[PDB]
Amino acid sequence: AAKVKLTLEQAKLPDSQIRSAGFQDLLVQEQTKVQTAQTRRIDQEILSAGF
Amino acid sequence: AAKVKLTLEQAKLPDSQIRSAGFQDLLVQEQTKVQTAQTRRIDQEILSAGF
Repeated sequence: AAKVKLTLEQAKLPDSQIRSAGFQDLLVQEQTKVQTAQTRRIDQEILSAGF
Repeated sequence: AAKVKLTLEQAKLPDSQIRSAGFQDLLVQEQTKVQTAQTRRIDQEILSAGF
């Protein structure tokens, strides 16, 4: 029965919690980082052209 | 039955969630980083030529 409770808790919390949190965080951070990288590339190109 | 629920949750969340999120994030970040590296190389070459 103790082992059963181990299984119950591990199934309930870890899988779904990690899925939701990791998916949302990774997607948002990846989109923001891609946009920031594009903006930095544009700014570096502008500075190089001015130079 | 508890073990069954463990299996169900682990299969449903982890595989598909990791697949989608990692694929999208890695592809976007890699493309942005490649573009930024190319732009930085161009800017460094311009600065070196000016020097």
